[PDB]
Amino acid sequence: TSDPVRQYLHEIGQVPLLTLEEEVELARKVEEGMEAIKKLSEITGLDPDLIREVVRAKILGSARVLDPKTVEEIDQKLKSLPKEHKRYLHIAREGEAARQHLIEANLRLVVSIAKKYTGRGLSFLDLIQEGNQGLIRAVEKFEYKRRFKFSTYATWWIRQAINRAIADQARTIRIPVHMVETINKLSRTARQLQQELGREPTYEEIAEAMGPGWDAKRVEETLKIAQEPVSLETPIGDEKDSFYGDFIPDEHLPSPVDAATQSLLSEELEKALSKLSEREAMVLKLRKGLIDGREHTLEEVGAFFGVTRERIRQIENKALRKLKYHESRTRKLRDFLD
Amino acid sequence: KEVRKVRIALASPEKIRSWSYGEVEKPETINYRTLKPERDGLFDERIFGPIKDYECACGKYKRQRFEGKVCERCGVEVTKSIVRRYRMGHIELATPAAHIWFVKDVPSKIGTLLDLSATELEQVLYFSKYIVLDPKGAILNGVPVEKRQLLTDEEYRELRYGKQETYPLPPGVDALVKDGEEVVKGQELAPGVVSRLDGVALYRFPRRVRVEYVKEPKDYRVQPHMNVVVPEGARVEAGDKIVAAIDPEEEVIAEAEGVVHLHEPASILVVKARVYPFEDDVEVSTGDRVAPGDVLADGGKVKSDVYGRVEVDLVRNVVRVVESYDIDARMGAEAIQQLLKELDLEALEKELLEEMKHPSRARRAKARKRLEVVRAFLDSGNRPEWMILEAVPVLPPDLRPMVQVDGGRFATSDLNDLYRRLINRNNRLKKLLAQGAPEIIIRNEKRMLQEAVDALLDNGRRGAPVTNPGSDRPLRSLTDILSGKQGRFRQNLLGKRVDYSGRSVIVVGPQLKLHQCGLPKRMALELFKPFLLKKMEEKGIAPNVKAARRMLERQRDIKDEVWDALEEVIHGKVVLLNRAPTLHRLGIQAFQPVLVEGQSIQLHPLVCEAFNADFDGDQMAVHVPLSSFAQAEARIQMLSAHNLLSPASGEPLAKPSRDIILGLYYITQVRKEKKGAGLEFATPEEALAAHERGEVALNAPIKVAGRETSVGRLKYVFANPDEALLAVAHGIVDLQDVVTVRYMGKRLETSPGRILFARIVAEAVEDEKVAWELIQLDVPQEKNSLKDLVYQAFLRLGMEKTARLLDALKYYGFTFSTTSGITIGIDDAVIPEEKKQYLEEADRKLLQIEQAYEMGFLTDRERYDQILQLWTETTEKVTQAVFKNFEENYPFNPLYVMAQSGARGNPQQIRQLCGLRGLMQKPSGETFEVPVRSSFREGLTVLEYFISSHGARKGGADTALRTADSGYLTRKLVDVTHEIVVREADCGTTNYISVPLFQPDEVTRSLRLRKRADIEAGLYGRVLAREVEVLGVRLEEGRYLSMDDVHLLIKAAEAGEIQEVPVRSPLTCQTRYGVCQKCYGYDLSMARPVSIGEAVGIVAAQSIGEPGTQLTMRTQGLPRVIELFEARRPKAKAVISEIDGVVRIEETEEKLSVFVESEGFSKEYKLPKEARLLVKDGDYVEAGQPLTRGAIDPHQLLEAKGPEAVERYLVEEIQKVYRAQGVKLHDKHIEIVVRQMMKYVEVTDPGDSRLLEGQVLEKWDVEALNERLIAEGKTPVAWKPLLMGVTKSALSTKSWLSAASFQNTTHVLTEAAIAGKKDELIGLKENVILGRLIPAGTGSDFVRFTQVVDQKTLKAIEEARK
Amino acid sequence: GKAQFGGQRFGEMEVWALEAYGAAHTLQEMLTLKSDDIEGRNAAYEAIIKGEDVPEPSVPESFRVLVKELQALALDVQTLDEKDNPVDIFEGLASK
Amino acid sequence: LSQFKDETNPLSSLRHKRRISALGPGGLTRERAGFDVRDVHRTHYGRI
DNA sequence: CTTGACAAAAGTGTTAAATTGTGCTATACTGGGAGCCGTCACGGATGC
DNA sequence: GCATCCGTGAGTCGAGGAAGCACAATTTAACACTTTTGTCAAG
Ligand SMILES: [Mg+2]
Ligand SMILES: [Mg+2]
Ligand SMILES: [Zn+2]
Ligand SMILES: [Zn+2]
Repeated sequence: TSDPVRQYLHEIGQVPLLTLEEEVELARKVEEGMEAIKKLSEITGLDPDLIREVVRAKILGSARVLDPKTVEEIDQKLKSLPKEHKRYLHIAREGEAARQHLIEANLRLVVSIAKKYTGRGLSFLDLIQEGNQGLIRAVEKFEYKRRFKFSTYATWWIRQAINRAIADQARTIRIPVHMVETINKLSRTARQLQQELGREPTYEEIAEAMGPGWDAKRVEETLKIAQEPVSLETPIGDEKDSFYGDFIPDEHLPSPVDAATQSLLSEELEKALSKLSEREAMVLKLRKGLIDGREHTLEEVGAFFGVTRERIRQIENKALRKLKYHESRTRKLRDFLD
Repeated sequence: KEVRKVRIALASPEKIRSWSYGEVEKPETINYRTLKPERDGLFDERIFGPIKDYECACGKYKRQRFEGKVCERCGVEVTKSIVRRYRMGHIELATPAAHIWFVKDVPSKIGTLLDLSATELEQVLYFSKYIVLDPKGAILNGVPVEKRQLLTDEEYRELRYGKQETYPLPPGVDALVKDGEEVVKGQELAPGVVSRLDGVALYRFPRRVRVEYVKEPKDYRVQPHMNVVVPEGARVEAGDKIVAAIDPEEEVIAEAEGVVHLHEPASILVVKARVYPFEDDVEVSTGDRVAPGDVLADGGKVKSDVYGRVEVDLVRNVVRVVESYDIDARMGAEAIQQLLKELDLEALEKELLEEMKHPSRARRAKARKRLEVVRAFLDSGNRPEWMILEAVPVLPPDLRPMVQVDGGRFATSDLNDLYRRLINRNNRLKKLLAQGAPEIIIRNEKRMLQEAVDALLDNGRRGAPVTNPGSDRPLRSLTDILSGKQGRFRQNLLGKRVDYSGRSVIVVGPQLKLHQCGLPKRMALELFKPFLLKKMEEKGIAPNVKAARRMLERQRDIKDEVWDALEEVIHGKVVLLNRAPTLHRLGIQAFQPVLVEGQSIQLHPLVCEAFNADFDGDQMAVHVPLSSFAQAEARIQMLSAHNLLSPASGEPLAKPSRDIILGLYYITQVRKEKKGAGLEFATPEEALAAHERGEVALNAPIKVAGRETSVGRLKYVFANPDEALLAVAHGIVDLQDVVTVRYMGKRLETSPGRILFARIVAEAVEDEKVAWELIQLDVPQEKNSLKDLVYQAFLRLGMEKTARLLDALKYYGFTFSTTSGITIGIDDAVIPEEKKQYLEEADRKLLQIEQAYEMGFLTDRERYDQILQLWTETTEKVTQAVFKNFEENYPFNPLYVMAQSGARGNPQQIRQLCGLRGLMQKPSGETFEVPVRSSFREGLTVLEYFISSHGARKGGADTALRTADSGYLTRKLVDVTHEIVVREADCGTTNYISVPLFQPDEVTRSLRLRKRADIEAGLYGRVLAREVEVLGVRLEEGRYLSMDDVHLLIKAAEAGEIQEVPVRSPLTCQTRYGVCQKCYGYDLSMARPVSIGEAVGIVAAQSIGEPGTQLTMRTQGLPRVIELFEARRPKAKAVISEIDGVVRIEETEEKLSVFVESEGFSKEYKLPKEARLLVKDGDYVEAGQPLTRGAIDPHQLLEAKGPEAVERYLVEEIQKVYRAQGVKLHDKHIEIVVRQMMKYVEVTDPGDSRLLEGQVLEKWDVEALNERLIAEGKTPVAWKPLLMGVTKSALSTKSWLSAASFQNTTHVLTEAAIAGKKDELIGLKENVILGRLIPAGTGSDFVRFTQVVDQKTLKAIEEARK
Repeated sequence: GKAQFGGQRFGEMEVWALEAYGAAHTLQEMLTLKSDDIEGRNAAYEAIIKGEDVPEPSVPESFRVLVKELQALALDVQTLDEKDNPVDIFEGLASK
Repeated sequence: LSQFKDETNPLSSLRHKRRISALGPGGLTRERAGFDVRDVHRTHYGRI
């Protein structure tokens, strides 16, 4: 009870292993059910996905949460078909039941596959569930006509699903599957060179061994990308009273000094603009975003004041020159420039 | 508006979705390359807001002009980035998940509502056993299935899918049962295997088919890849297919007409089912569920006869109905949610009220608990189904940041990992459900989802804690964030790091005043940086603030006028000096900074004892109050010179110390000579002439005619102190010689040192008569005399003159200790001549004891006890010899002077230095037979040093493990009495307590006067409830008892006129949420009646907890105090008489019994054989009076005698431990804490009220309810007093914030959320958490609204108004 | 820490000492103005460098973090006024 | 148990190399230790 | 205040290269690995 | 009434920072071309 893995193993131990004959009959029933669903969709004209969902819902019973009324209506429509079509309906139902039984009876295989993938960033049960998804896909794509046992074909899909899940879910910052494969290949090459040379290889040897198109810079960038983020709650010291977050300053919000100097700059600029004329000050505020908006272009301000662009530029330049003269004669605004 | 109350309640899924700005559908946090957050992720800008202010993700809007606008290209609202700290998300779970706080927090609230045990709830929630919500006519083992019944996996499968079994036949053998036949249990199917259940038996895989041609029993073999497509006993015409195969070449057909027979099955399937043959089309299909009377086939001709799963077999073309029931049984949090939804709280409350009348006590208790939960849910308005989460809230990303350090590495919190795991599991469950995964996989994924939710809410509570792969460090969940010593409450809410704060090593400053400290120039510049920038801007040092800051950035760019500006700034301002631990309230003191050249803080010596700070490397912190309120509070209330008396006891705390006491004692001690020492004369001239002859010494006590004087008192008569000190300066006489002086018109016979001390006091207080009345000139000035002088000066003059006197005493004591010549040498530890004789006597007695033991006159245990007693007696005799030698031969010996004056050392340490080290203890606790006969001066041996190391290490470990316990007890006391404040001048109560002046000593078995210290601690600064007439003095009601009044009462008791003093105490105070001014009494820190608004609860807690470290730990010491405050039942508890009566002892060899006999009642107590009975036959014992020596159980005493008796016992026992250690502590603090302990009662008779029998509530609330019921004529509620420890009392407070921040955060929070408790912010902790103005001190409503106005403006207002 | 140029820890015991003195305003400053009241501390610094008195402090950011984490634990923490009406301490930034 | 070396003076490093710690992986803990482990046993003579 | 010529700055519309995400491997594999340990005391239910 | 599992707690500062492979769907650097100014001559 306390160990989820123990409970899951106990649950999967209640389904007996499938013999070869049972495996063959279940695979044949699944194939016949899929073919019957295809024929029913071809005849009645309904969506194959919709028919498959209705059949699956009926097989799974009412213990599952599209509204059930349309499922019942579609089931009644299918049952209203003549005997030659109710035959295919029954074949589809048996195929769905056989698919459920076949999926239920291969959980030991996926557990055995996933027990070898532990410790790669995902927990054991997550690997088991992703392998279950891969097993469902394998059951969907399995073909019994080739006379190969189900384990051989299912292993490929189970390990593919497990590896894809590890690539997509074992890192806090997600990395695409192709980049994950690149990082894994780089790590393997680095390890091989490290064991061959008896020392840690430099980036040049790793890049040379990787192949064409690889240099030291690309290897360094790939290694930098492959850096897992560090936890903010890692203790430092014998006592458990310190964390990384206690040593990382917040550089987003403005400091009190920054806010104070911004307010001082705003006040000084407002006082300096008082020397300007009423129109010139307004033009400069519009052109520099002092009205909290994006800096209005010359044409926008001119249309606001009903003036042409050139005159707006000229008056803005004249007001700027006057402000420069006042600053030169006062020197009460230079310190804020930094 | 202003925040006045805080409400906590359950969050409905609709409310949770309302909070969220969007659903987080992906676990992606940020992009690895562009570093921008991913869409729909944990850090999405579209949900939680933009990273930077006024900038959308698409980069189209980048200004405040589009404020409050949502970009159409990207969806990110254009607003301030700070909303990223306040905007939450939500995760829509595929299936409901139960909140762990309401599952694993015993008692389980969900289990309490559903009447399900913890194990059953865990099994149902975590998919171990099914629970039935609708039986649907299901019968199990002959018993119909009832609702709310737990079904295991096997039972559920049996009820839902029927009974089926498969028996694998060995290869080659043929089954004895044909395909489609009913068999019974135990019937043989094959010769080697038998069935185990009755049902229809079906062939699984026929390996051989036997067709019978009619014209020929031709047989065909069936392989695993070949399947038979015809039933047994079926007529097959020529050409019809028989067996289908993958390859048509090997397909089996029929040559001619025949009958197909199946043989050699691989296995037999026995299923409990009904088989119906049919001919026409069937009306049902495989997988459906049918009921009796339903149509199956042939258009109604074939009808079902039993419930079960229907399946059509086209090969055998029959309909098989497996006997099963469509039972509605579910697991996980969905079933629990459905059950909680179906509950009707009103009907459940009515049923619980009906059950509450059952005589059974356990039934009543269970019904009371369940009814309390139901009433909490009803009154709060919450819904039970809200306890299961449907949408998981998501914390704002800035509270779980993924930041990039300056080194380029990414640092993220564990909450991001927990959210990622939860989202991954939820998406996987959604995909599995969409793909039609089987029941096992779906159940496992749902269990994983529930466990992920539990780990996110509280990691490690259930199952193995979730750890980051690659390490074993558990992830920090929300509960771990908000709970523990490192949690939010104790690390960022109750205590914070502050700006304008520095820290440096302290050094002693003797030249400083009592209200001054030496602040280093660099520290002052950095702490007062904004004020310094403003001052520099005011003058010509810098043009503006930015230029001044740039100037101050570089050390070499600072001019010389910056220091002058800094000195101008700090004028008048004060800074708070702090030293950790702040054991009592004087650990932070306001001082006026003085700029000094250096890097170390100069600390006044007198406050050192207040700070508990020496100069062996201590560090102190400096804090700078900013506004006018803070400066006024620091300068008026927090000033060092204003806190001269200890609030714990009322005695001075800033008093003369080691060097000051040493110097004052040295100058004020007189010389005793032995040259004459008895010679008698006839005339003074004869004594003088003998003095010049050298026969008699100057200070030798002689008799002139009849009186006993000395030569100094006759030879040197000084007309005034000036002449005496002038003669001292010339070396004619010493400060320690006894001469005659004419002071204040009186011819005193004293030393020039004592006259100089009198002049020092007179000049310090600037009043000769008062100074003369304050001091005692006939004794040397030890620590106690100086403390009494300081207290009397405080009483007679005030704080300012007392501070001036303290400064003068400090200066003169330092100067005289410097010039006197105190030094420690190896010969200063004088070895007495009696030590060798005592050791020889001890050796002879030990030899005699050993000889007697060899003779067999005594055993090992009593011989060891006798040896211990002998060595203890020898050690005591050696100590007495050492001190007698010092007081006879070397009265000015530095060790003796330091011990007597109280400057340093105690008689035990002086003995160890001069006498013998003594007995030492083994690590197990036993004492060694041989003592350490060698002192430190003579030098110990290797073996003796090793023996003493055991005791030294034991003491060190005791101190180490005792400091933490003392601090934790102090925290408990603070958290239980944080709400106690003086809230009114007088509550008008008429109750009081009679403080006894006599103790019933048992060795004499009579009343004896208590010690003066105890009476002072129990009566000083208290208001008399009733007028007392003693010694012709009438102390009227309402008069505060000063020290003079306490001494008068003590003298009256010594005269046998008064036995007990009736005083008003906090125990009898009727003030709600605090005390009153007339009940508390004096503010012991000021020796005046307590000011309204003082936080006396915190003062009391700190005063009680400060000397906890000094208490010896080794039912004795600090553990005794802890068990007294927690109201714990002692292991060696005493036996008390429940009822009063005559005692009768029935001591017998078989059993020991004590009988209490009354007029009609007789009680029996079976005492242990080894019980130290303290009562003999023929005694009248009262209720609750002890019968055996030991510790009284407080609960038994409360239930036997009453609340007053148990309160008195608790106060007395707590104070006894402090008395035993010499610590003086006023009883007001202990009484306040006990009153907080006795604040709760338990209802016994509900009466005409909605309260439940056995419910525990507050005494004030039940009293208010009783008076309200009486007002309109209703039956009052009967309540019984209840005593609980400080922990339980603090945890059950009405305000959930303080309880959550104290201890058991999860339990307090879940109870508050269920009950919807609203915090009224009454105490001090809640206001601290919210950062508001605390309702104490200057923040009290009594004084907060005071208005100050001048004359001119007030006159203008009156003239303009009237 | 000195290396990180940090402030001095004003733990629980110092708060208890301030409460015992009754210095309500000093304690409020040390809890809000000097520790975590972002707007409060910025305004106080601006007032001090301008020669004015610091303004009245506001709700600390630590209490906001408390409220947000309690909400994340699916607990509805609401601050009310004298008339029991809800009071928004986030200035409408967290309101949809 | 792998501690940052204290080499203020040669005596500092010399003592640090000769230190015996009851804590560490698989050992006692600072607040899980009673008086029994912290006392000087009679057998510490000449060894600790 | 206006009326035309220029010369970049930014936005629009393809273009493929780079990057990203999903599908697929057919002898046969069918229930996990790490712990693991020196503390005492006090609620408080959980049963006998 | 009693043995037993479970949960919670146990001082303050400071100074300690293990596949690839093919192929299709999505993004974007690089240009090419109108569009929009910023500025300059002309008074
Ligand atoms: Mg010290
Ligand atoms: Mg004379
Ligand atoms: Zn946008
Ligand atoms: Zn009162």
